[PDB]
Amino acid sequence: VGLSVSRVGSAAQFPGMKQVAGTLKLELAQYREVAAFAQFGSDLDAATQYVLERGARLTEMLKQKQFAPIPIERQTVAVYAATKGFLDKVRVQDIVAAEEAVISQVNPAVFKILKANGKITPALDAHLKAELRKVKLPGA
Amino acid sequence: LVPIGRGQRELIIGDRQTGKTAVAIDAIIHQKNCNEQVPKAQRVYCVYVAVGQKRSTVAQLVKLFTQTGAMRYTIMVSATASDAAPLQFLAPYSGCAMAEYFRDTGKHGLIIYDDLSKQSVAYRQMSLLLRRPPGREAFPGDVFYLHSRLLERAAKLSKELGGGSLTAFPVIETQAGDVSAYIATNVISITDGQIFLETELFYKGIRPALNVGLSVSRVGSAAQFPGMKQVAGTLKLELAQYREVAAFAQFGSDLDAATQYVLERGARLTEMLKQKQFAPI
Amino acid sequence: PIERQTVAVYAATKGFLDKVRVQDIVAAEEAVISQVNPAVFKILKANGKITPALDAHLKAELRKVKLPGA
Amino acid sequence: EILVTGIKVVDLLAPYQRGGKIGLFGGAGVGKTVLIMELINNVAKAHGGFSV
Amino acid sequence: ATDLGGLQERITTTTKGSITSVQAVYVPADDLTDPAPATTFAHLDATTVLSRSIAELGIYPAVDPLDSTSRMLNPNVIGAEHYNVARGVQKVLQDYKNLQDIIAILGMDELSEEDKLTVARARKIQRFLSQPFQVAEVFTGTPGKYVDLADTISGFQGVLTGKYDDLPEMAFYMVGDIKEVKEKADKMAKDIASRKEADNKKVSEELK
Amino acid sequence: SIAELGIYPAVDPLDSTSRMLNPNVIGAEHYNVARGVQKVLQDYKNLQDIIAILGMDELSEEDKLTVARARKIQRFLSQPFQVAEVFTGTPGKYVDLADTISGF
Amino acid sequence: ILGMDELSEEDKLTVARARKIQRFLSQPFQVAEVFTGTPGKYVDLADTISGF
Amino acid sequence: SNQAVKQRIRAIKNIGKITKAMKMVAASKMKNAQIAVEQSRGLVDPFVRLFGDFPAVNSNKSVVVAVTSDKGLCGGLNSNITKYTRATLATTESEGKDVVVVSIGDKGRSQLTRIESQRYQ
Amino acid sequence: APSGPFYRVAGMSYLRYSNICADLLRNVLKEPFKAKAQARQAIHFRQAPYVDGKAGASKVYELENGIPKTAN
Amino acid sequence: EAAAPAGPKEFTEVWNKKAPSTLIVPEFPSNYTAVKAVGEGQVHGDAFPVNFYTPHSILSQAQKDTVVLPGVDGYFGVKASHVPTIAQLKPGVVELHSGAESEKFFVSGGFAFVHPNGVTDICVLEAATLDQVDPAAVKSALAAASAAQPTDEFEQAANRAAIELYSALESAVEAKA
Ligand SMILES: Nc1ncnc2c1ncn2[C@@H]1O[C@H](COP(=O)(O)OP(=O)(O)OP(=O)(O)O)[C@@H](O)[C@H]1O
Ligand SMILES: Nc1ncnc2c1ncn2[C@@H]1O[C@H](COP(=O)(O)OP(=O)(O)O)[C@@H](O)[C@H]1O
Ligand SMILES: [Mg+2]
Ligand SMILES: [Mg+2]
Repeated sequence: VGLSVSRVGSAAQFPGMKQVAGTLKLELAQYREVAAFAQFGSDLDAATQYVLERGARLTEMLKQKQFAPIPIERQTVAVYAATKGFLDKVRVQDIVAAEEAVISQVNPAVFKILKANGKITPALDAHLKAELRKVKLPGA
Repeated sequence: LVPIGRGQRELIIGDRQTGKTAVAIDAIIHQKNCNEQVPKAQRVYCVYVAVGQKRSTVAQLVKLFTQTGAMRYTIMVSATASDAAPLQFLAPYSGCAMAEYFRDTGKHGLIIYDDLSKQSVAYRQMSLLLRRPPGREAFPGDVFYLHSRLLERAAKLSKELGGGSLTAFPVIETQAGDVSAYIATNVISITDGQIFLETELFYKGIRPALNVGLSVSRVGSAAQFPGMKQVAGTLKLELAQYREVAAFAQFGSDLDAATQYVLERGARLTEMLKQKQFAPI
Repeated sequence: PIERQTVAVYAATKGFLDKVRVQDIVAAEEAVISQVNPAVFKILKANGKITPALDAHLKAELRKVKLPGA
Repeated sequence: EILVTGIKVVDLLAPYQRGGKIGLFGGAGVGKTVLIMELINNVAKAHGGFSV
Repeated sequence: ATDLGGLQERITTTTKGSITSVQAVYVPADDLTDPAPATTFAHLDATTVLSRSIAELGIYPAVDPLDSTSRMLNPNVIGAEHYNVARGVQKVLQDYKNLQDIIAILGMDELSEEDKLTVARARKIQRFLSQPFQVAEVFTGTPGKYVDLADTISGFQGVLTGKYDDLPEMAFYMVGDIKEVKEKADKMAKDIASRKEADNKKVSEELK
Repeated sequence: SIAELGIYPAVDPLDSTSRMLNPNVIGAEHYNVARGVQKVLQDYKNLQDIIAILGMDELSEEDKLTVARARKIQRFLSQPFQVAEVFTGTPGKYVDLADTISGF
Repeated sequence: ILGMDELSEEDKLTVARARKIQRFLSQPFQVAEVFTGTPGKYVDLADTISGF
Repeated sequence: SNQAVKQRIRAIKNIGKITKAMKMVAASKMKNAQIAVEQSRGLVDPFVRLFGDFPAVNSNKSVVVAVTSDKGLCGGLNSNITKYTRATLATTESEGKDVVVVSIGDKGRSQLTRIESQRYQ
Repeated sequence: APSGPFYRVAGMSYLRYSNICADLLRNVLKEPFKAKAQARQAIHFRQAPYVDGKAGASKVYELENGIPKTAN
Repeated sequence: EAAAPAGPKEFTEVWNKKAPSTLIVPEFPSNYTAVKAVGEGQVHGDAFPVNFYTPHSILSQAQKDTVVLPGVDGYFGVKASHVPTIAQLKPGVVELHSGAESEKFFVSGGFAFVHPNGVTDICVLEAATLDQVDPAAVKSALAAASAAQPTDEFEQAANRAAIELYSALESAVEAKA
């Protein structure tokens, strides 16, 4: 992420992903600072360890399997499920299954109106927090 | 550690003044001590090929090989630095052809090409003046075939052909330990083993300055003295552990007594393998 | 000029500029060169050398120098 | 046979041979002319023969 | 290699006469793997490699003791105890060379006591290999020192055993032999002890 | 680097690649053991920045366990050869594929 | 690593003046006033020397 | 060779990032251990005004304690007091008294048996 | 044999006695404060007798509930 | 009787005779004390300095008019120029007074020194203030401590120490306001 650029991409993407990818660009950047810092997990500040925990929640959210490309409205909500709360309770080992839980459990008519409008309207933003709360995350 | 069989090609590679000639001279002197205790079919006739050295250095060796008595078994082929570049290019092959007399008639030979690096320098000179186009480090294209057609003449022959052998000890000098250089990588590719001598080990008192990690013998313990082979495995393993315990040995305050058990078990062995020169055992 | 240099280096190695702070020595040896009598510059330029009659006399003329700050 | 030079690092760690070839390596102001003047001063005045 | 070799092979001792040659060899851009220095190495009996990193420490002559080789450094040629002092000095200097990176980033205070004994001994023999030359008196002021061969063997034999662990390092710097590190240490200790009240000027009130 | 540890065959586990490592081809039970071993060995390479200068006391048993899992994995990738019987005195071992999945 | 109130009382205005300079180096541009609304200002050299 | 410096670069680039992490964990440990030193400093001084402070007494038996660190990357702390430990075990010893030497911390035992081997207990 | 208070005649020092009285006080605080003072009750160190100069025995300790109330 | 005058500055001149001079003379805990015991002063009429100290915390270093300390003979009270006393304290309640208000810490047991210069030094281990004791677990341990009957003297010395801490703790939580 630190070396990959797209010099047109400053407002040349999906407006729904642009809500949340600007924050994920910041959370992965502060995690990139302290990743090789806090290789150990012994002696950690209460502020730098939260960046070290959120950044490892976002790394596992971004990886995906080969020959299965995702629609943009279905990867918007999986970044929205990780940029927001909703995933700060699965460790690192469940977030591959935890986003698959979100794609399975969330009512798929938010995908029809995220993709049609193109952005996360505040009406959908209300239903998106509510739909991402009745999911059964495999952290168990 | 790096046992050598009759018929193999063992490269002595190192930097300047690290014991390369001394290892090879000890190999020649020792054959004089073993030729008097074996029958005529077991004797090794050495050939020393001195390419690109001084006549002061070669006259020092002939004085040494006469004081020891190794001259009755040794040929010395000497194309020194004042000689023409075609004479230094041909002297490894001239020496091998003399040493191939013993391989072909059922006896055993030991050819030592001292400064095979200096032969390729003479071959590059001879080839840039013949206007053959240069390659990497201005060497010709066939500087691999220069050395592979020389070194592959060291063979252990079959019993249909007399059963004789020729053992080659090519000596390659590196620059600041850089074995990624063009002629060093060519001869490492050709030879079976490599006796890598190292200049920081030389100044730690470890003489012969053998880098036990990088030194290899392709033939291996297939042609080792038994008895030595029984004791070398625990010598090979304990020095393998003594090397990884190093880069932790700067803290003698921090005793562990399991890692410090081998930190001085291997150091008994490192001090055991030291040896004064011109006295083979 | 070389005589106004060797007086300034005489003023700093012989302790005459000690306890002057490190942030006004550019002002302090400007004061040394300007307040010391010009004749020790002309004697030193001509003799080429700090004679024993002069380093006695130049030590005197460096004691009477208004260094800044004191 | 040894050539005593009067230089501590030379006579100890790499002594010169009386009748041998000596080289002094170094580049661009390390002192291989000051060292060669000292060998002229120390060795050659107590040598007996001719210098070139 | 043949232009150089055809020249260098004439500079020899024969049975009718002798030529003791000393030749300076410039290294281009301080590179020893350059082909004109690297070819000259084979033609020489004694090699004295001068380093820039040693000279910037103020050690003069700037001889790299772990690059300078001779064929006379042989226990059958120079003797047994000369050879052992020489190999003993090179072992202390090589061991300190191996410690340079960890001293650089961790510091002196993290080595073993066995290590920081040899760091202090190799820092002593590094300065003691330096020497004032008689031809450098014109720009240094320090008088030159012709050190005898016996004075440098037994001088360097004392540092390896530990007879002078208590002396400071700078007493070894730019002196002749082991007697002069004891005089320079006494002088060094005295100069931080010699101190006078009201300095005895008598400079004012000098009559005529 | 693997051969200086004495591990033979000196196959680099994090540099050897096959097109057969698709889970569509060898199945997901083999694929996750292979990806898990590469994950646990890349982690140990990331931890040798600390535990090769300090000494495995600053890890609070969190990734102390992944070192001693990966250090056993590095030796378990080593295997005696039938043709290296003539070099080294240990017999050759042929391992079945179902047995090397389960053992790893 | 230590904190805001950790450092000196003399080093708190050295934070306060410098943070006040970092904003004062900012400037609205006359070309950017079409898509940022606020007009741009050409500052003369005599103002920015005396203003800083 | 030209990769030998490329691998040396990335190694030292991580040391300067590891020891920047070890510095900030030591600065966060030092700030919350400083709040316990002053609360422990109080109870010390009613005893040294009730019992005085008599370091150079003619004892016949002593227990000297040099309390050091455990880890040894602290930089001239644990050897500084063993310089002072021998400076007192040569100051008290003028009468032929008994001494038992005790060290707290792993860096104390590893440097007291270097100077004092037999009275270490 | 020894004469003193009830702890001293029972083979218990003052530091063992007065910490027991501090150990038994911390247990009967409020759980906002008992969990705070649970931190200062844990004892974690090790000791080993050193008889010859570097050889020892090592008496590793361990206790989170406070001072060992039993006779050691 | 006073044949060896030791001390902090007297350690200095002997240590400047048997140690290397590059080390400065080491510190002593007396150098970090601003208040001694014998020197005249620090009474101020009514208000004398009292220093409440625990190992983990400092509870008070102000001046008070009186302190009421729970000695092993019973609760005594220290006025300003009280007699110098080294008083072992029971499990009890230390009451530091200055006027209308009073702060009452229940301590676990530990000494209190009134010095010849009026300085009082309470030195306890655990100082539980009376607002934070759990009055339901005082009896749950006292029942088992009255019934545990060991024959080894060590646990009984811990059992006699157990009940007397608890019994003074119920007795100091009942009748207060
Ligand atoms: N085992 C040993 N013990 C002691 N000295 C040794 C040993 N081996 C070599 N030497 C010394 O090392 C010096 C270097 O000569 P060496 O035998 O290294 O030739 P080399 O590497 O071919 O040198 P060159 O750089 O001239 O090619 C010689 O003085 C030799 O006496
Ligand atoms: N033995 C020495 N003592 C002091 N200074 C030296 C010594 N050797 C060299 N130098 C310094 O190094 C400089 C260059 O030395 P020089 O002999 O000119 O080296 P080169 O011939 O290699 O350029 C000299 O001017 C001198 O200042
Ligand atoms: Mg050679
Ligand atoms: Mg020159």
